[PDB]
Amino acid sequence: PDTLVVTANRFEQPRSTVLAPTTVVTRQDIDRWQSTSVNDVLRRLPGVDITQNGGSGQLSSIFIRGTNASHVLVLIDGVRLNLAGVSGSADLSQFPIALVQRVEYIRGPRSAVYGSDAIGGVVNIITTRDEPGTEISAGWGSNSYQNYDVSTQQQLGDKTRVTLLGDYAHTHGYDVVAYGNTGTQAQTDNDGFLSKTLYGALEHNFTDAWSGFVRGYGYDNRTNYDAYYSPGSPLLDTRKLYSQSWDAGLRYNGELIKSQLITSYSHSKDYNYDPHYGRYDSSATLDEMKQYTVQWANNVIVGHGSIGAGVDWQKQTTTPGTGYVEDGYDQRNTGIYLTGLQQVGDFTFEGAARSDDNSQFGRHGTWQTSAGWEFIEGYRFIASYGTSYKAPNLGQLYGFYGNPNLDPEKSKQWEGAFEGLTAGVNWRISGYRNDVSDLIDYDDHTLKYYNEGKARIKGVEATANFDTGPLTHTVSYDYVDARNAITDTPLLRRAKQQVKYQLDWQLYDFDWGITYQYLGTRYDKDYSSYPYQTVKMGGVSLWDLAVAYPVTSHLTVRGKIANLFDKDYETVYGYQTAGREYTLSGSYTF
Amino acid sequence: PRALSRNQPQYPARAQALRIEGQVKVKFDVTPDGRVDNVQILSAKPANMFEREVKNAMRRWRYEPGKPGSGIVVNILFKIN
Ligand code: CNC
Ligand SMILES: CCCCCCCCCCCC[N+](C)(C)[O-]
Ligand SMILES: CCCCCCCC
Ligand SMILES: CCCCCCCC
Ligand SMILES: CCCCCCCC
Ligand SMILES: CCCCCC
Ligand SMILES: CCCCCC
Ligand SMILES: [Ca+2]
Ligand SMILES: [Ca+2]
Repeated sequence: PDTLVVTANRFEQPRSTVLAPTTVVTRQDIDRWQSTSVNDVLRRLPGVDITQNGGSGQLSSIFIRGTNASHVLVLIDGVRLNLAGVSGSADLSQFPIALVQRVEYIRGPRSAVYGSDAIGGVVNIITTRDEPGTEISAGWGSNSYQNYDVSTQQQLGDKTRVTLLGDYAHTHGYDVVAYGNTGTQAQTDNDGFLSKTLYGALEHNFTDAWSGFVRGYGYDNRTNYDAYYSPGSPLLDTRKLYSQSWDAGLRYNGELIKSQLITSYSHSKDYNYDPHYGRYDSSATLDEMKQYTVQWANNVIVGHGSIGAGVDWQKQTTTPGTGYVEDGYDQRNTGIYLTGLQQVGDFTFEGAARSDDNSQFGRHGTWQTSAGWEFIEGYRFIASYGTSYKAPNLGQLYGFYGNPNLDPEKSKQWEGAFEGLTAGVNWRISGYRNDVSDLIDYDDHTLKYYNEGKARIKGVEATANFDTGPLTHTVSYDYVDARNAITDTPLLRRAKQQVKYQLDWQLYDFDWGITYQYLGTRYDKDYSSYPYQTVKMGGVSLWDLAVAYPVTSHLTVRGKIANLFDKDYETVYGYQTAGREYTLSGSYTF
Repeated sequence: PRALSRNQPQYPARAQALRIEGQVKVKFDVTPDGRVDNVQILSAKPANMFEREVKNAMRRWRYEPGKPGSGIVVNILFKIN
């Protein structure tokens, strides 16, 4: 027999979340799946429930393990994505898929190591890869979809690398309808999305241990949607989002110690306006944020694991009218954290604690722990507990919609999980509970935010992967019971059940993938008449089919059918979904 | 059978974080067109750690067209320097 030897890459820093439920998506997954949006990626993953106010480019919401849309912490290379809105919820419809080289995703009690406000989970979008070469890619699909992309990563000297990327994506989209939300008259226009991106990075090794980088990118997204129509008034119908980020950093990477010092600046401008009155007219809105972050992180290998510690500083400043705060705001935060990981015999322990000092809310601490036992070779029980803490955004206190006495949301959370490897099947099953105090909601009647008591979430997460000959199977099952504990009423837009099933195989050099998804029972609010009633949407099954063929060593052609049975359904009541959609693409590599 | 490209398995994140080494021994077949086939895992140290990364990688392994074989065996060692 030949022996292959795999040596751990020292330039990889794995996180201390080895005990947490986590998923990584690589660029090989994304390429294969032929994803045109970040939502198409996250919807595949366990614990994740995505809704969307239409299709490409329209608002999407992410409910991790029954928690609210603002309870997911979204990071770009370890730093919070600019989020200026009063809702406090990330819209990942606007983040360009062409920048995504990896996704790192965690859920449950351990998530808040990345920031105390990750009540549900953390989504970390990594924009950097190590993949020398050039790729030119192009694609066309339903609803006049078109994409053109070039990216390259090249040696600029012997210890210096440069990465460049440009992407253009356009669709005409379809009519989202927005039933019950369009006031006096429906807008039967197709609601499209145009996204242009640019990215550059420069990395340099000063020695084998010491490296430096500087990076910059931005995108410009224009989205059409449908809105409240009153004759003789502005109809705010279109969104123009501009974003740019600039990062610089120094890393020490030794055998036992690793340290990074990173400085980040992001500037976002989010306009909603009526094209007929214009984008600077008094009728337009602008959410604009400048966010400055400095992180200093350190990790020391200690035995069978490590200890990590670091400090961070963030400042956010928003312009007048952002979050409907008349004059904008300034918010500053200083954080310190400690993490630990150690395998001792058949036991593994992991632990993190963080404290944050906020210019508005003062000082708050959170912490989490996991203890694991491998009680039979290959089989583990892992228990875990943590807290989390999320302060209202200053909009929810001080703007038009605000309530200056809003209290922070606090979460206690536990999980018990078994994992195993049994006859070629890697499986995991866990049950989890999340009690979130002082749950924040928006009141339609009074047009203000309030604390609405406590939420109680109980759930089950089950995963299995296994291979049957030429076929690879990736399966998850989620059950979530998310209720307001005071009224025992189910929280809205969360599916009670989901099933996700990926099936991959190659035959005759064609690489095929089938994606099945079951979206269970969901409640939503009907806005077409006041008082606003709750509707229940039934479960639905959706199918996608994708194929890839390497025409030559440099050229691959790909084709996709999304929603293969053209099933009608909605994740938000009133907002139409695409129906059956075709995509053809090509990638030429060198 | 002779190997033409054997893409390297990734080091599992949990194993690198806990400073764990080990190995996996694999047995498989070699089709006429140089496809790798009928992959089984014969042994793995420690159990439930390195298997999935090996199986994934092996999808991409290509051999010489065309001399097939039956139980071709490869031992894969995972080391941290
Ligand atoms: C209620 C509501 C709604 N909103 Co507002 C309206 N009008 N909204 C509001 C209120 C707050 C809701 C809240 N914080 O709970 C209110 C009045 C503050 C608000 C504000 C805004 N909204 C806005 C818009 C345009 C929209 N809103 C809708 C979501 C339009 C909704 C239409 C609809 N029927 O869904 C809507 C009627 C219902 C939300 C709901 O019931 N969620 C229930 C909940 C369980 O689900 P969820 O997915 O977690 O909802 C979250 C988001 O909707 C978020 N959110 C609400 N609006 C936006 C807008 C954006 C851009 C983002 C990123 C998030 C939000 O708030 C919730 C998080 O708590 C929208 C689809 C309506 C529409 N059809 O025209 C539309 C988005 C169009 C698009 N695809 O980009 C504003 C940009 C209006 C403006 N020009 O200023 C503004 C931006 C807020 C921000 N960036 O955070
Ligand atoms: C910047 C301070 C970081 C906190 C880490 C505290 C433990 C460090 C102790 C040094 C241990 C020696 N060794 C062998 C593991 O490198
Ligand atoms: C459930 C324990 C038996 C599984 C043995 C299969 C060996 C591959
Ligand atoms: C191997 C031939 C591919 C056909 C699969 C389509 C099934 C939905
Ligand atoms: C929900 C708007 C109703 C109009 C016709 C429905 C066709 C699916
Ligand atoms: C060199 C660009 C980085 C930005 C630092 C605030
Ligand atoms: C396969 C489990 C989903 C069942 C729907 C009630
Ligand atoms: Ca429309
Ligand atoms: Ca429209």
